[PDB]
Amino acid sequence: MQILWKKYVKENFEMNVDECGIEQGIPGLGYNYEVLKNAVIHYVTKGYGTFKFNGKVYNLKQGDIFILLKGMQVEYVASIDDPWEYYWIGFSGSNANEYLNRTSITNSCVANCEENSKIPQIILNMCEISKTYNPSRSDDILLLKELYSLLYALIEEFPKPF
Amino acid sequence: MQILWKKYVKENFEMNVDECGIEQGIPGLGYNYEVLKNAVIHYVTKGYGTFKFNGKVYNLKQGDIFILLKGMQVEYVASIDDPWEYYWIGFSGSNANEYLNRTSITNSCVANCEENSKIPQIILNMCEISKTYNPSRSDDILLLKELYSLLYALIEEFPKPF
Ligand SMILES: OC[C@H]1O[C@@H](O[C@@H]2[C@@H](CO)O[C@](O)(CO)[C@H]2O)[C@H](O)[C@@H](O)[C@H]1O
Ligand SMILES: OC[C@H]1O[C@@H](O[C@@H]2[C@@H](CO)O[C@](O)(CO)[C@H]2O)[C@H](O)[C@@H](O)[C@H]1O
Repeated sequence: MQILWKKYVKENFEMNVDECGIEQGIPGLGYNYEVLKNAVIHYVTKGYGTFKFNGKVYNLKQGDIFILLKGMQVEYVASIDDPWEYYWIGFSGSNANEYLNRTSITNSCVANCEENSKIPQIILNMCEISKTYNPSRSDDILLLKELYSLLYALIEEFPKPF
Repeated sequence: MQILWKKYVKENFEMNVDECGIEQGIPGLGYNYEVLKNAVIHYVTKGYGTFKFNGKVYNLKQGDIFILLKGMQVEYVASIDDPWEYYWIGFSGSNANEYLNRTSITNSCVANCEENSKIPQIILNMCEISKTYNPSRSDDILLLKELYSLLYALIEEFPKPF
């Protein structure tokens, strides 16, 4: 089951944080579905698992990212021996979708974070904020700041040629 | 004229950077008008000047901020002896206006930045980006990130009671 699964209302249409999650996988179990949500970025924090999309089978580990986009038919399953933990951010909006088309990550939907990547700290920080989300303390502003930082970081580290 | 006056298109309606500017005042000169723009925050980087609004006359210096909001009848004039330089960010959107109403700044429209304030480096950084604005290098994402940071910093340092 899920250590964290915060679902937010879809009140913004340029940029919206839809949900933030942490899941420790159960060995040999996962998910097989057509993605309904706009976009969901997963960061693998430990263990191993497999991501299956368009006939390709990726063996992923700590440091790896995979992104689910609306309409993708996907399967992602924790390793029997050493099941992954992943953090995820679900997001949407017209700006979000324009910025995703500026990164090479949306071609294969998988990447590996370099040693000094800014992406892991942003995703971990959004999940931390989500645990005690308080809009009256302006956590809503902070999550949006962090989502703009995340998409900037994806384009910096995984650019499409100009 | 102005050291910098970058005007942006109004493409976003939840959160939008309208313009960024730097102006070195000429002694005893400035502006007297009804504000048409949504919101414009000014940060005084050098010198002295006066801000007149709603019968009150404020003598401002380095560290001070004043905010122009749509419909305010205002006058702001550089000191005869030591004329101010100010940096300004013009912004708009439904989210921007909701966040401004979580700050105590929007009644008097004047404040002083504390020694450790995060506000000065955000405003200076937005103006620096504006000098060589390149959307193809995703400067548009970075300006929006910085505007969310600015509004978060205003609420943190100038909160309305909860
Ligand atoms: O959205 C990311 C999360 O997705 C969860 O899987 C859900 C599946 C089956 O329960 O059905 C959806 O609701 C379809 O939208 C999915 O969100 C995973 O269990 C999470 O681990 C996480 O990947
Ligand atoms: O918006 C902030 C800037 O305002 C400029 O003043 C302009 C006056 C000119 O009388 O008319 C407007 O266009 C009406 O919206 C103003 O923007 C100042 O010259 C700048 O220094 C800056 O404060």
